[PDB]
Amino acid sequence: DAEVQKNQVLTLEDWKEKWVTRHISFHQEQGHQLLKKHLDTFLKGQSGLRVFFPLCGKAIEMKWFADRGHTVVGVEISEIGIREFFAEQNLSYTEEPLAEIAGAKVFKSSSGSISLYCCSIFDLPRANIGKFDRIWDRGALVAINPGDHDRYADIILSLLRKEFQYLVAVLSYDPTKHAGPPFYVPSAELKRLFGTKCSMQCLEEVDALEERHKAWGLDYLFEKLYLLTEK
Ligand SMILES: Nc1ncnc2c1ncn2[C@@H]1O[C@H](CSCC[C@H](N)C(=O)O)[C@@H](O)[C@H]1O
Repeated sequence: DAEVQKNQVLTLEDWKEKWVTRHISFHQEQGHQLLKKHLDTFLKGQSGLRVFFPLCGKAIEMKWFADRGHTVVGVEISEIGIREFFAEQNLSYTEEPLAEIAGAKVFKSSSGSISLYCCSIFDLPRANIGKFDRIWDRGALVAINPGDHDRYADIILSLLRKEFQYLVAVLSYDPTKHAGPPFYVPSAELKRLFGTKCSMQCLEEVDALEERHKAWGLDYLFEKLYLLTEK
């Protein structure tokens, strides 16, 4: 089952086109769901955290963290999605080109609490963005092409400070029922990618089977939230 979607891809241009065409869906209404349920364990009572959001889209959580005094950085290939974030969140921003990455740009809120890099996550190393106390990964790992898991994991690990908390959600479903994204990422895969370098705790497993998965054609859907910290 783990290899069923192994050769399935969406390309960077495919993702940009989903945004252009409005063929992208955001079923996230109050933010996420198990978002706030575990925010306290994630923050571990600290202030002024530097928090990275891979494949951030226009995630409202980025504004929640910024509102609370944390420094937020996101990466998102779609310029359209990034601009929608600032619009939806009613925030002004600047645009600057990225020297190290052809055609790339960074969009930053006017007082700097949110910086959204418009480029591929795989190009981020060249942008010299430093490291992070926290990484928030909802939808990102499960959006990555299965073939690119190791490349993604390596980048994630390279962006972590020595002490960190990395919150990552994965989805369990029958991979023969649905060609991703989101892709099927079993616990075994999360372990393969991060277990050498991170301690792993399952915080919660919930039954996520609902409405729109009627045309997805799924008999079951579980989402598991994991908290990864230094070994
Ligand atoms: N390699 C890549 N680098 C940067 N962004 C990517 C990417 N591959 C996909 N994306 C973007 O990643 C997002 C994946 S969908 C998840 C969006 C967000 N994490 C949320 O839950 O709200 C899309 O907005 C897509 O345009």
